[PDB]
Amino acid sequence: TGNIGVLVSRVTNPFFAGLFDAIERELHAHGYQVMITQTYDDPEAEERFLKQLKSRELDGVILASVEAPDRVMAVAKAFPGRVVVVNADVQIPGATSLVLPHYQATRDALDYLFNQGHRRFAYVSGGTISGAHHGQSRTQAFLDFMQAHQLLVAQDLLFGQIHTAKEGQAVGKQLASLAPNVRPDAVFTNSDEVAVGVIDSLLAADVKVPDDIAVMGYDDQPFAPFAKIPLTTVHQPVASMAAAATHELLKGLGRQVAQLHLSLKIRQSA
Amino acid sequence: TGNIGVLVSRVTNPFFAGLFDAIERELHAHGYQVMITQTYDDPEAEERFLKQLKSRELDGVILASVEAPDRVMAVAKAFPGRVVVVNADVQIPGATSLVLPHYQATRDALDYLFNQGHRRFAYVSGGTISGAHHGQSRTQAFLDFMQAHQLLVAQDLLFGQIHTAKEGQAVGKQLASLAPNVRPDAVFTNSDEVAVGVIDSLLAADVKVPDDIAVMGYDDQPFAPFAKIPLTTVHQPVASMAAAATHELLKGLGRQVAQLHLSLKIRQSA
Ligand SMILES: OC[C@H]1O[C@H](O)[C@H](O)[C@@H](O)[C@@H]1O
Ligand SMILES: OC[C@H]1O[C@H](O)[C@H](O)[C@@H](O)[C@@H]1O
Ligand code: NA
Ligand code: NA
Repeated sequence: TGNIGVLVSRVTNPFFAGLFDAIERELHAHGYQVMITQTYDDPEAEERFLKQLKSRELDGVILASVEAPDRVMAVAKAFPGRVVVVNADVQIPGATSLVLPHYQATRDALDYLFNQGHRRFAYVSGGTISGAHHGQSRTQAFLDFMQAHQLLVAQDLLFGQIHTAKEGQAVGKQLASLAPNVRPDAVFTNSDEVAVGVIDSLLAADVKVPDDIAVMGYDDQPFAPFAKIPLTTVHQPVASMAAAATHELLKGLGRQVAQLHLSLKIRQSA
Repeated sequence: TGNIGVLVSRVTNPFFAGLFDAIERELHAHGYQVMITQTYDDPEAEERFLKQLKSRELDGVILASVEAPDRVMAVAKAFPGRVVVVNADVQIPGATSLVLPHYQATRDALDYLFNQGHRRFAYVSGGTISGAHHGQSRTQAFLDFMQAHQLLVAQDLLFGQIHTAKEGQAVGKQLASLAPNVRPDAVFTNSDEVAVGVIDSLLAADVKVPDDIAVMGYDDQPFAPFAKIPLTTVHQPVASMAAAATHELLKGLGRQVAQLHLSLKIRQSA
């Protein structure tokens, strides 16, 4: 039982830190040493990481972020059993791949919001909304939801490449600046980090959350229940997906014998 | 420019995630691939990590946590220039070692608290307070502070091996249960994660923060300003220490030519 690598976009995303920790504690119990690398969505960083498996510095890898599916596929095909993909919204031929139903969860969270009476929506993504991006199952869910309710998408309430709390503060400060009649009723943040920042800037401006603007998180990160306005959010089953990924890897490695729900978490912010 | 390892106790500690990120972005700019491993304070995990340098799978290492100084020293002496230690409250012969003045910062934060009128103190540590532990410069500062003001240490208000928000919730629930006359006036948490959990349980019990119990954080983690009661805390200079550590490593590697304050951050919780 040797070295395993985990690949994520950003370790300071508490979702990824928590996924890594759950994977690492189980793999460690099985005798492996686990290391994490972050890409910041750079395909070159993904390539470089995969060279560690190609050169057999690692026995196996778990990818929780994917930039170049075709590159990952070629590695997986060359290293059968040694590449596992988890929660990257992609199935990679040659790699056991776990996909969670983010389109469904996003539609369900948006329906929740519509059912509370919200009609003017702001939508935030970590990707560039106009092109292919991380989180596009969610962007499609958003567009399908708006179409299903014949709601006009306001382009001025779409925010792309927003990842951190500090970026969310800037979004929230802009939304708080808006006249009541053009301000959104609700913000779909795609991230609890972003949500905390959005909410902080709204409250700084005496904008009421949720009464003036409801804020929907994503992930149910550790701080979510502890936030100033405890976050309503989409809960990802971090421990369960970690256990699943870990088992798939250990099975592929020949270590283990053969033998995941998103949920809406309602608190105060929406 | 090759592979660098970073060693920390726990990646889900936002202090460590943030330190890693700052190191990694600078090293990445210099052409290195950086990986992080966590120990959960297990000396065997530290040993295993150091084998990666001994076997030259890594070019260099940065340790932000140390379990067995003498073991780290032997490696550093065998691999001159390749082992850097940062913020581990230890100087390791053979490794450039950066120490921050946590005893001073702790005395200063406690003096702050005494000056606000607090007299009955609870003290929380991530270590086992009775023996040698991570954070003992801080424990000594606490005991010296109490002695300097002739304050009796209440053993029942000392909490060891407390690391996470969930553990802090349990501490806070116990403190909130206390009759006003035996309840502390102030809690020194040693961690912003712990502080958020303590405060949440106090507020759940209608204990006022800071009026009934003041809560002092440690680190100034990303969520600190965003907490329900924004944290008064000891700010660690994450970006500066990362840059320093990175430079010391790159100098030792022959890549770079030759060429840190803690501060009290006052917000609302104390
Ligand atoms: O934390 C926000 C998001 O970050 C990453 O994109 C993860 O892959 C996604 O699952 C998570 O929702
Ligand atoms: O996050 C709480 C503490 O965790 C670790 O012990 C770090 O070494 C220390 O610097 C930090 O204050
Ligand atoms: Na409203
Ligand atoms: Na008081």
